[PDB]
Formats: sequence, C-alpha cells, structure tokens
Amino acid sequence: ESQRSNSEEKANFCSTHNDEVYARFRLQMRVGVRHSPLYTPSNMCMLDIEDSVEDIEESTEKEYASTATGEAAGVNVSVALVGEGVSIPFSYIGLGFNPSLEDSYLYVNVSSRAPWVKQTSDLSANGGWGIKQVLEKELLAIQIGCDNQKFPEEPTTTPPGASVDRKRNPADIDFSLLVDPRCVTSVDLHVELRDACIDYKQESPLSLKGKYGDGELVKKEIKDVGKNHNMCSLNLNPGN
Amino acid sequence: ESQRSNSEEKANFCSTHNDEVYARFRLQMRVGVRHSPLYTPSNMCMLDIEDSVEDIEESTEKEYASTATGEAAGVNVSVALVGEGVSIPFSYIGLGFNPSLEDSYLYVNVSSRAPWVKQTSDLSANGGWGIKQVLEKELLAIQIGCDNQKFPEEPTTTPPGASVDRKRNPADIDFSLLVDPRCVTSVDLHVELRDACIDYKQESPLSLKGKYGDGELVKKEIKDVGKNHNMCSLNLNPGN
Ligand SMILES: *[C@@H]1O[C@H](CO)[C@@H](O[C@@H]2O[C@H](CO)[C@@H](O)[C@H](O)[C@H]2NC(C)=O)[C@H](O)[C@H]1NC(C)=O
Ligand SMILES: *[C@@H]1O[C@H](CO)[C@@H](O[C@@H]2O[C@H](CO)[C@@H](O)[C@H](O)[C@H]2NC(C)=O)[C@H](O)[C@H]1NC(C)=O
Ligand SMILES: *[C@@H]1O[C@H](CO)[C@@H](O)[C@H](O)[C@H]1NC(C)=O
Ligand SMILES: *[C@@H]1O[C@H](CO)[C@@H](O)[C@H](O)[C@H]1NC(C)=O
Repeated sequence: ESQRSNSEEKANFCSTHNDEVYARFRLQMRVGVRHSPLYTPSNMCMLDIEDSVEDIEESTEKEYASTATGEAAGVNVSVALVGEGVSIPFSYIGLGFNPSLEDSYLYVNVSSRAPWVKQTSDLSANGGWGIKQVLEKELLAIQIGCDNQKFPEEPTTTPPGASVDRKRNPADIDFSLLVDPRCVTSVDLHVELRDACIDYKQESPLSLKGKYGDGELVKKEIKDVGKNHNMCSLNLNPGN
Repeated sequence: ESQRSNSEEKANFCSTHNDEVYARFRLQMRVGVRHSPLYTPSNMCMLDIEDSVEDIEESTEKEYASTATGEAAGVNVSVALVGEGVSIPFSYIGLGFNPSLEDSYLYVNVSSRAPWVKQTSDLSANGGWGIKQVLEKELLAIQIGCDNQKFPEEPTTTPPGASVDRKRNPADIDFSLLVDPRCVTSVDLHVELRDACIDYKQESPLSLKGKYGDGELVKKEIKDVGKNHNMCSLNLNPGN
C-alpha cells in the first residue's frame, strides 16, 4: 500500500518538518568517451564545487548558481544549477571512469545537500515564493569538453497560474546539454529536482525531471560501476 | 587470547594463502596548513596515482615507483613508494580538507591494494627474494608543496643477514619528508608496510613502520574528519 524505503534519519526529519519545503537535486549521467591518438592512460581526477551569486540588473533578486566540475579520462564535465532568488547548492560529485585508451563510459553523480544532513533553504517561506521561483525560473546547464586533449589537425597552421500535483506528473526541468563530439560519443542522463520529503507528502507542486537518451539505464548502471572503473568523489563538509 | 578483527573476505583469503607473502602499505598523515593573503577558499581537489618503471644501469633489476598525489586547500602532496625489483602499487588516496582561509589540518590516506580484493605480487617467489628486496631497498618519499599559492614578496623584482621476527618489533621504514614551510606548519605521520596477512601468522620478517610527530594521534583523528571537512578520494578499479 506504501512503497517508500528510507533511512530512519530521513523519515524522522520529514515527519518533523512537514510544513517546510526543501529542494533536493540529483543527477546521474553516462558519457561515452573516446580519445585522441596522443592521449596516454591516466588515473587523474579533478573535482570541484563552486557557488556563485550574480546581481540581476532587472531585479532585487540575485542569480544563484551551483557549479560542479569533474575532469577524468580526457573529458571535463560542468554541471550548473541556476536559480533566481533561490540557492540549491551541490554537496557531492562522484566520477566513475576507465583510465585507458579505449572508448569507455564516464559516469557522473551530482547531488545537492540532504536537508536531514544539514538544512537547506526552506522554500515555504514567503507564501512559497521559492517554490514558484524554481518552477518558473530554474535552469540546468551541462557542458562536456575534451581537455586537455589535442586532436589530429592536417599540417598547415602549426600547433606542433494553476497549481499542479507533480509528484504524480513531474514538470520538465529546463536544461541545456553542450558537448564536444570529438571526445563525446553519447550521453545518457537522468535528473530530478524535487521536494526532498516528497515521499511523506500526498501531493506536491515541486517535482521536476529531465531525461536524455536512456535515463533509466544510467540511473541503474551507475550503482554498479565500482567493480570495473576508477571511482573518485568530492563530498562537502556537512556544515559548509 | 587472540585480538584480530577482520572481514570474512580477509580471513578466508589469508587462511587459504598462508604460503604466499603479499605486502600491504598504509599511510595516514596530518598536515598543518596555512595560506597566503591572496588564497581564496576553494573546494577543488586533484588526485592521481601513477606507477613508473625505471631501468637500473647497475642491474637486471628495475626500480618500481608508485606515486600518489593530492592537491587541495592550497597544498600539494606527493607520496612515493619505491622498490628495487619489487612493485607495490597504490590503489587508494583520500584527502580531508577545510576549504577556508584559516589555518587547518589536511588529512591524507594512501594505501596499496588488498590482496584479497586483487592479488598483488607474491614476495615468497624465488626463496623470498621480494621480501629481502623490500627489507633492504624500499624507499618512501613524501613531499608537500604549497601550490599554486603566491606569497608576499617585498617589491623589487616583479611577480605582479639474520632473519628477525618483526611482527613483534617492526623495522624502521626508510623515508624522507620534504615540506615547504610557507604553507606547512606541521606534519604528523603514521606509515606501515607489512605482510598483508600478518594477523594470521605467528611471526614474520616483513613488518616495517614509520612515524613522524604524533603518529598515533593521526592514525585515530583521520577516522573522524568526515564530520567537519571536505572529503575526496580516488579508488582504483579493482583489476587495474
Ligand atoms: C553514484 O551514486 C550512487 C548512489 O546513488 C552510487 O551507488 C553505490 O554504488 C556502490 C558501488 O558502485 C554500491 O555498492 C552501493 O550499493 C551503491 N549505493 C546505493 C545507494 O545504491 C554509485 O557508486 C555512484 N557512482 C559514481 C560513479 O560515483
Ligand atoms: C582515511 O581512511 C580511514 C579508514 O582507514 C577512513 O575512516 C572512515 O572514516 C569515516 C568517516 O570519516 C568513518 O565513519 C568510518 O568508520 C571510518 N572507517 C574505518 C574503517 O574506521 C577515513 O575517512 C579516511 N580519511 C580520509 C581523509 O580519507
Ligand atoms: C575543458 O577544458 C578546457 C581547457 O582547460 C576549457 O577551455 C573548457 O572550457 C573546459 N570545458 C568544460 C566543460 O569545463
Ligand atoms: C606543487 O605544485 C608546484 C606547481 O605546480 C610544483 O612545481 C611542485 O613540484 C608541486 N609539489 C609537489 C609536492 O607535488
């Protein structure tokens, strides 16, 4: 009759905070990778998470961006979640990659902070102003580059106003996906941004989803790549 | 009467491989950190693990080096384990760091592959040639730099033959520790290199230990920094 499975810490938090609304963002992505002839195998991994605040000329509101970057296997990824008046910061990025020459899949997780671990912004404030800002304005921007790879160039130049129950039917998240086709052969993507306690609520206006290629596949394959890939991850101090 | 506590996977492996000798290296290190006035807070983490093989002019033997590097909080660390004729590759490096301006501790784990996860070199080969090579020749080299920080410069130039039971009494590991005192205010270090199954053996010639500052402290504090520090780690694919 009810299908949820959560930690005690999650259930206790949600039972106790039913009038609040916290957003939770989760991304899983599979990137098909290929290398230039010059690429040498490397276990190197670079991870970063940065939050930025930009004044909006039009408004009293700020633009809040959380940007997760990861670089491994000759490919660099950028995931940016951007809101107006609403900040949803990332707390985790994890990469799964094969260090070799061959074509392979690079796996990316990005997540925002679980409200039970540390409390995020309460979007119920001001009559649910934050919720509306997310539904109307939130942007996701994904970029996948191929640095610092050098590819073969032929010799010449010299480089020697209605509210909706979206728990049932999620709205589409607004996202762009920019890739460099020299090193990126495919992308599968599943992304969701929703009330972190949506499991303990009958209905909710705050549920957004994005998909590219076989989202369901990556959502599952990504839990099973530790056996055959390098894994690296950055987890932000709970508290900052 | 017997005080060991290990996973079933470890106990089953060691019971089954009592005639083999596998080495296991583990390092825990605490680095006192300080920043230049220009340093801006950063969650960035860079990790790498590289294995190298250098021909020795004198010998038929090769020099095998495993090098773990990590960079975070304005400090870059290098841990290199070097053997002659013996390769003991790293499979894991983990960093715990505070991204802020303030002085803080950076925590480093480096470990080599657990033989139960994947089999490493059997040092029992050739009459225990490998064991002797480790006891006699193994080198550990630790370097801690402060890049890419720029520090205040006064304006002028412009930058605008006996076998021993060492299970009881470990031999000293031969190590160097090079630090840049501009960004490094202290070092506490515990390091051990020993028969990975030494728990299941009455005696063993293969046990080496290194200590600097309060080794015992760091060995313990490092298990409890997740609560108040960024954590990042690189774990190599079991299999390569
Ligand atoms: C991405 O995140 C998922 C968790 O959502 C990770 O899943 C764990 O994966 C390990 C081994 O890969 C399993 O043993 C665990 O059971 C998984 N946990 C859960 C909750 O299912 C996955 O590892 C991550 N992938 C990357 C590349 O970081
Ligand atoms: C270094 O390695 C140790 C394991 O030897 C890590 O210890 C775990 O730490 C977490 C939280 O920090 C604890 O909840 C676990 O119980 C610890 N495991 C064990 C086996 O004790 C420690 O996290 C690592 N430190 C860094 C900076 O990577
Ligand atoms: C990838 O790296 C290159 C070179 O550093 C950089 O110019 C490019 O903007 C990066 N792209 C992404 C997606 O971060
Ligand atoms: C730290 O970084 C600097 C600049 O990249 C480099 O010159 C130095 O050798 C590095 N030191 C270590 C310990 O890796």
